[PDB]
Amino acid sequence: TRERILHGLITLYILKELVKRPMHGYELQKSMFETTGQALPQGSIYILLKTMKERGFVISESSVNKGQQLTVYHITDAGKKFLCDHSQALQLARKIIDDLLSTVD
Amino acid sequence: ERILHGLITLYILKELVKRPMHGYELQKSMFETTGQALPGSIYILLKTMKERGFVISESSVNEKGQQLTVYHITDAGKKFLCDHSQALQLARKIIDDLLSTVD
Amino acid sequence: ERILHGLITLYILKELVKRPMHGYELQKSMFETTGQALPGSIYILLKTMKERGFVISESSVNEKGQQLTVYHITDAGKKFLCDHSQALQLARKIIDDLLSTVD
Amino acid sequence: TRERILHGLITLYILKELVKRPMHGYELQKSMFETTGQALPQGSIYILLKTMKERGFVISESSVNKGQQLTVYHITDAGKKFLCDHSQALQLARKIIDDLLSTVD
Ligand SMILES: [Cl-]
Ligand SMILES: [Cl-]
Ligand SMILES: [Cl-]
Ligand SMILES: [Cl-]
Repeated sequence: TRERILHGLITLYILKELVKRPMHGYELQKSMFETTGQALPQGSIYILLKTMKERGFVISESSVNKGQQLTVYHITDAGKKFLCDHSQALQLARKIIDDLLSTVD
Repeated sequence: ERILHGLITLYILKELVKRPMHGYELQKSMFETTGQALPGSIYILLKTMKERGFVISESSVNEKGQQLTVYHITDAGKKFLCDHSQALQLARKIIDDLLSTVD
Repeated sequence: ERILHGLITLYILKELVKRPMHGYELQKSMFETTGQALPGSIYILLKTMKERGFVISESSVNEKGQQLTVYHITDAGKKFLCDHSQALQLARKIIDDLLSTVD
Repeated sequence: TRERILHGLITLYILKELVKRPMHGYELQKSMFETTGQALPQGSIYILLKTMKERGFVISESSVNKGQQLTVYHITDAGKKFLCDHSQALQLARKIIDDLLSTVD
């Protein structure tokens, strides 16, 4: 998440998931894992979400249960626009990545 | 109450088929459905269910570094729920009778 | 099954409010209502109910000089049945949910 | 039941009860008891019912449970006629009984 291209892509993935329905962080973390076979480090999902909230892409809503915080994330209309805008050149991206991949262990 | 205990167990199982859930969520959805609000009762039932091999749980860290629990249905649990279809149908019949005729 | 056991107990109580009955009659009326036909199960439940102070029984000689048993509800039994009204309503809600959504 | 006037009256009572719904013997025995405060001797109800069946006033239907006989009695149309016929002078009967009663301990 600490690399720009990846940070961008993960943002998009989140956004796309949230279009489906609002989600907890743990759900986003799990789906991503299941989709790609790769797990984000503990707590890292929430840092990205924080950023997205700051950016205006997501709104959070928190409950408290033992006095623990249960937060669900919601995509904004702006977040939907960003997703839309930034998903237009994904085919080209994939082609480029493939090429690059042929050069990397 | 034995009747409600059984029914609530099944409701939880049905919820967990949908997707894994926190306790709090189960509690909330139930009240949505029931207008009914349960006394740590939920957690107690969940423990029993885990004892029975129907549910499993794992910890998940949250935004504040707090360890939250998420519950999952097992295959055993699924079958158990599935197995109770006819029992549910019968139960419905009895309740209808009761509600219509208790005098 | 805990759910059905409770429900059948209540059904019996409701029947006995109507008038005292033989076991066989309870068995028959249930199948009418349930299309459901119980395994000496009826007698077993009735014994428990008597243990609980909900039902009493007496012997009655028949046409052949055979001693038949007739079951009666007590006041305790009546209250017990009455007391379960809200539990029944809730149960109905849960069942409806289950039946509509189990997937 | 071993006295004519009483045997007649009890017959009528049975008939009247059966007009309500079919009944077991034990039910007839109980209702009578509750109504009058007086209990027929054991088994005696069934002897009277036998007679009524023979007379065409009642039809019986038996089940078996432990292999015991469970019988329900049903009034016939003839039984209903007899009831009707024989219940027309009951007021006069009551007046006479009252008078008689004034002479008996
Ligand atoms: Cl919005
Ligand atoms: Cl929780
Ligand atoms: Cl019986
Ligand atoms: Cl007839």
